[PDB]
Amino acid sequence: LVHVASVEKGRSYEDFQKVYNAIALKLREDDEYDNYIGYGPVLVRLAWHISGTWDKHDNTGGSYGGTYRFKKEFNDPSNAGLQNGFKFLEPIHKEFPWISSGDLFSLGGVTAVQEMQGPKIPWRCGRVDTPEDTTPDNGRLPDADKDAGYVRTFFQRLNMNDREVVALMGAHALGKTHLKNSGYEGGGANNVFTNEFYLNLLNEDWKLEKNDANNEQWDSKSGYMMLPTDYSLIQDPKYLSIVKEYANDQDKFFKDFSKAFEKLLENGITFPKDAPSPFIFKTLEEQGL
Ligand code: HEM
Repeated sequence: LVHVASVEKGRSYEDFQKVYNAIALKLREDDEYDNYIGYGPVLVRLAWHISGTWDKHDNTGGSYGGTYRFKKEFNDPSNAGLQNGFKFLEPIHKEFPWISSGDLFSLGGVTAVQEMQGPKIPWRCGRVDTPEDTTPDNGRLPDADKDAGYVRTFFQRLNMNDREVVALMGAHALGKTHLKNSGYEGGGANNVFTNEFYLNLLNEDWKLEKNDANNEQWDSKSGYMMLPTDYSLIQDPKYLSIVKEYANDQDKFFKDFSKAFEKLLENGITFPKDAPSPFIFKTLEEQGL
């Protein structure tokens, strides 16, 4: 399968900056969501889940087709809770009906990262909605109750290496788990993008406990939690080295996350040689808005 990026007709940087701005303004406005976390984290998770269905072997899944809009994918047990992100984006899509679904979902993630003070993430337009029969089956997103070997193997399907995996997982500085969604009991949440996932891993006194859904998770007295797959990053010696690197270099983490997240959001897409360069959107703050 080949998915060729096709620019929404006549659109350019300014059009997409307007969409970015609408998302960013709504992120600022709707501040009460999820006990005042806001919609930032769920939008990042949405962008990842619509991308993380990709399979490098046959180019099925991925962000291109915007298939999360279809019931099979929308109702994936792995996507429980993301409906909130979709509902957030609905009025945005209504205001800008010309943007494709894949472009909107991925741009939501970029906007959220940047507005939460994370790194700039270059972003490319041109995802094109594909039909319902192109929706990937459930079961392509990762389990959280597994070890480092599982994580490593899983991410090979997305063409991610050890550094890319550890960098991407840094997004777990954001938001929280919700028992009703995933069977994991949320701890201290955050809506500012930093390298504190790695600092928490290395510095907290972690205890392996069972939550009210009878699943194991790692908890600290300070009120933080880690999934078994999160904690696996300090159990595996190769992942541990990289965790230490990012814990000690905020800029390096930002740069590596930016590259890995763009790659994740672009997997499966063929960009014509004369396609526009990636866009780097200004934050509301940078615009004085
Ligand atoms: C082994 C890989 C991963 C596993 C097993 C995993 C699992 C989970 C689980 C179980 C939750 C809780 C969902 C809920 O209860 O609402 C969660 C939340 C989240 N995940 Fe991951 N995740 C992984 C990788 C990633 C990646 C690569 C990203 C983005 C780069 C990401 C971004 C997020 C964000 C931002 C949240 C917070 C959502 C919210 O607060 O509503 N995760 N993850």
